[PDB]
Amino acid sequence: MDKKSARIRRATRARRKLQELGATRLVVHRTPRHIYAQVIAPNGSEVLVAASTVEKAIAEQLKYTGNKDAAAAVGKAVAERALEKGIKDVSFDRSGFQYHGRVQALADAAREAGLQF
Amino acid sequence: MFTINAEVRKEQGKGASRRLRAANKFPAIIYGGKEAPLAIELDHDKVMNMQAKAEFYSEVLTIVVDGKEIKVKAQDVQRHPYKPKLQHIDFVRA
Amino acid sequence: MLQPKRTKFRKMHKGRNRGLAQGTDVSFGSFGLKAVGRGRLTARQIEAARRAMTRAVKRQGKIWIRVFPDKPITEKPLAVRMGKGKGNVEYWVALIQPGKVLYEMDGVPEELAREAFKLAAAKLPIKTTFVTKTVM
Amino acid sequence: TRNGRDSEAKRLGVKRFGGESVLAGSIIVRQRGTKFHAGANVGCGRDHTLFAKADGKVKFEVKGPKNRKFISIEAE
Amino acid sequence: AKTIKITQTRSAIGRLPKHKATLLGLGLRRIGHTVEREDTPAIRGMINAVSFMVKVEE
RNA sequence: UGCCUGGCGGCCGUAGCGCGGUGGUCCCACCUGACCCCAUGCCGAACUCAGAAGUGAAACGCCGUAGCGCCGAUGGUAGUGUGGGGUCUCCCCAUGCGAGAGUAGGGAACUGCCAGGCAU
RNA sequence: CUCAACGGAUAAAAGGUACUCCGGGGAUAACAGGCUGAUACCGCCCAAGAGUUCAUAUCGACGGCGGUGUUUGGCACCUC
RNA sequence: CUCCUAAAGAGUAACGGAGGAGCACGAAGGUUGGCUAAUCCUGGUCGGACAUCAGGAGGUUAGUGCAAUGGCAUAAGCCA
RNA sequence: CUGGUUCUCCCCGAAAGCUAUUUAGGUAGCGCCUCGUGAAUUCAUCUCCGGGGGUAGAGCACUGUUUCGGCAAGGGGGUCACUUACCAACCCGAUGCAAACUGCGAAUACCGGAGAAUGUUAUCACGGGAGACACACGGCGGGUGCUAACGUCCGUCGUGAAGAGGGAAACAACCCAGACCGCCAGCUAAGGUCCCAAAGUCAUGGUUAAGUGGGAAACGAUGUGGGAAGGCCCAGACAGCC
Ligand SMILES: [Mg+2]
Ligand SMILES: [Mg+2]
Ligand SMILES: [Mg+2]
Ligand SMILES: [Mg+2]
Ligand SMILES: [Mg+2]
Ligand SMILES: [Mg+2]
Ligand SMILES: [Mg+2]
Ligand SMILES: [Mg+2]
Ligand SMILES: [Mg+2]
Ligand SMILES: [Mg+2]
Ligand SMILES: [Mg+2]
Ligand SMILES: [Mg+2]
Ligand SMILES: [Mg+2]
Ligand SMILES: [Mg+2]
Ligand SMILES: [Mg+2]
Ligand SMILES: [Mg+2]
Ligand SMILES: [Mg+2]
Ligand SMILES: [Mg+2]
Ligand SMILES: [Mg+2]
Ligand SMILES: [Mg+2]
Ligand SMILES: [Mg+2]
Ligand SMILES: [Mg+2]
Ligand SMILES: [Mg+2]
Ligand SMILES: [Mg+2]
Ligand SMILES: [Mg+2]
Ligand SMILES: [Mg+2]
Repeated sequence: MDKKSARIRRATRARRKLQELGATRLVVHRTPRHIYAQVIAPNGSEVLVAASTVEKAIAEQLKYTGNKDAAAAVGKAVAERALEKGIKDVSFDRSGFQYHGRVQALADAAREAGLQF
Repeated sequence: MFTINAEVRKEQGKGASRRLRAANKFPAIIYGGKEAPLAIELDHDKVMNMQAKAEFYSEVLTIVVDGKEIKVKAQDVQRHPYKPKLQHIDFVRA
Repeated sequence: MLQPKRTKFRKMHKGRNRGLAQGTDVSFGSFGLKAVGRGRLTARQIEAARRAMTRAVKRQGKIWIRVFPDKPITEKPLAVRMGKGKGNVEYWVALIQPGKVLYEMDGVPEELAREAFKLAAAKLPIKTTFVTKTVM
Repeated sequence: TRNGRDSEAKRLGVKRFGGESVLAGSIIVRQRGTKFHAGANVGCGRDHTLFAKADGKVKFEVKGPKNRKFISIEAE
Repeated sequence: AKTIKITQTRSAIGRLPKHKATLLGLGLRRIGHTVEREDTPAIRGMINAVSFMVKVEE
């Protein structure tokens, strides 16, 4: 029983609900070394904005690329990248991860940066 | 060596096939290879005598249709449910 | 007398007996008794025809019974009016369609198998015929 | 022992077939389980009655990895 | 355009309800009645439905 | 532009399973540590955090392979609407529709968005 | 409110009649007819076996196919 | 009330074929978070065909307060 | 509840179902009839398009059931831990069966949309007046019964009911066909054409010898017609005779 397939099972219900609501969701993927963030169109097939720690434009200004304060950088970056693009209200898709620690630090940072969710 | 004379069918379907069997004939089909399948008619009692021999289902038979020989092998046979008759034969190109 | 050891239900609808049969060729032995008629085969008729064939070949070779009486038949007793529920199960039958192979035999010469099948056919209510195993 | 009992028929089944134009709130299908599943603009009642949440034409589709039948409203 | 003539050859007594409706759709009123109709696949479909009791004259 | 990886989809087995091979710069996975955030109806297994010594064993991805699954004609057969007929518990004829199973065969998915790496 | 006779005649109700009576019904029974033929009766088919030997002189199991309308019935079509 | 009869929309009778109900629950309801069976095999104190433990197979053959049917993995099943 | 209900013509024209009922031969609402008024291209048929099926059929992965083979746990009876009249799970291969089985799945029917043609609005709504709620047979699909009944109970269509005429000898329900009236005209349908009795003692090619036709099964048989093969045979077959 891989931890991944058990995690997609945890994320399926919320994603179906967001798909039914027709909302533009902020997807978050978390690895032991990196953290990722995507804003998907309501149709679920277009990536509007994206930000992560594998981008050197953000990675160079971090001590370690996979700790809690690194997630706050991606949260701040993905929000201001989306605000100027025109998206203001989204829905946070924790995607099977517990809303705690790094993904929580990513969320409130994006919430602090002016993304309404 | 078995050689069979056949004619190409003009029309298919339940109504046509039953008229054949009333006229002492029965339909058949030739498929296999890259060519298109070929629907043919066969004289029943003449073919019925040949299939009574065990080598009919093992050797390679030749069917002359429009004066053209085709080497095939008997693939499947549809017999009458309770009469000593044939209803259909599948021929696969050798 | 053949009979299901147990059933999901005790009584069944009368139904109909249309169509042709499945299992129209000798599959186990070399000779078979194929039914050309339509009707029912009670469990007693099946047993009677089996004994006639079993004794005909003096208990030699192998005999298969390709049918099985799985349909229960109910009857109302005498001096009973219509209604008051379905009758009680009295015997079991197997529905037979034309072409059904009833018995198969192996291990005996053909001339002996014909006489064995002829003796058994006299016990059955449907017209039958002799068939032999063929190369499919 | 004795039979002779039955219950009243419940009039289940599809009420609006594919392509039919419906108003918001129209019942599409009554069912015991979710033989049909709610798609877009279609709600699922407490008895799994599928009703239109918007006007438009009803649409039957089979989707998902389990090949389940969905009913949606093409809003028009 | 291309018209055809249809004649009713048998009676409508005892026919199916939709067969009587097809004769009424063609305008045939009695045995031997002949009408003129436009040769259309919709008309051809009506004739085919009651072909056992009508005769078409093309 | 090509190769490769990750994320989100379309599609829902021609897409699955097995068998064989193969991949670690990056990515991913395992991994290291755990006082603390947090966690175990016991357990840092899981969840979570802090990390980067090691390893591609597992897992995952990729490549091959017809062992199985899966897909699948043509023809025939069963059934059947309408009309007619018979020896009428069942059939037949005209006409329209026409399976299921099986056979030949197919088949080791396809594809969109974004991102990163690498070659270019 | 087991008003459960569950759209619930009253808050409150069991029987006998061969001493019977009225209005009706062949819408519905008993006799007889009819239809039917499970049953009954009669015949036939197969032939295990009995008959010292020998199936078929005489019987005939296990089963099968009919006839009659003839018993017990089924139905309720005629006559209340 | 559930299934069949019921003739692939609905409905559809018989003293037709089978079963149930006249409740239960302040959690067995709401929500958030998590979780995934049956059976069997192997190994293992008492310990046995069957207890708890570990692993593999298996893939819902389990489960659902109760009949049947339709559902149920995003679980409608299990835990906080 | 039974009986009876008195002049004429014209138009339309049922029902014997559902639901409820101390209700079942009564009655009520609805369905069906009539009259009036109003209203939409409203309705019907066909073609095309969009649908949902789970029936017929089929199938056997599932639920059950069933036969054979293989592999074999195990149950066996046998010896006292050996080999042993027998039964045998699971699995594998092969073969069937199912109203209450489905990994399949029609024809039809039904719902919706569009389009012509045709139909005296044939459709819906409201209002006045009803009748009817004992149905019958025939076809098809079934339950029940004995795939018994001119039986019984549903579905659906037709006819009778409430429909005359022609045919089936006679024969409500079958076949043909829907009678406004008159004609000493014609053409046809089912069914018929030797006589009763209107029309072919018609034509061509066959079959039957049983008055079969003009009532019936298992089964029996050198009846006879047609067809396709086969064995044997002038190295003399088959029958007869030595
Ligand atoms: Mg046909
Ligand atoms: Mg870890
Ligand atoms: Mg197919
Ligand atoms: Mg009452
Ligand atoms: Mg009542
Ligand atoms: Mg009352
Ligand atoms: Mg009196
Ligand atoms: Mg009477
Ligand atoms: Mg009497
Ligand atoms: Mg009388
Ligand atoms: Mg009397
Ligand atoms: Mg239905
Ligand atoms: Mg009138
Ligand atoms: Mg009125
Ligand atoms: Mg069937
Ligand atoms: Mg099965
Ligand atoms: Mg009444
Ligand atoms: Mg009545
Ligand atoms: Mg009736
Ligand atoms: Mg009657
Ligand atoms: Mg007369
Ligand atoms: Mg008139
Ligand atoms: Mg004339
Ligand atoms: Mg004359
Ligand atoms: Mg002459
Ligand atoms: Mg005679």
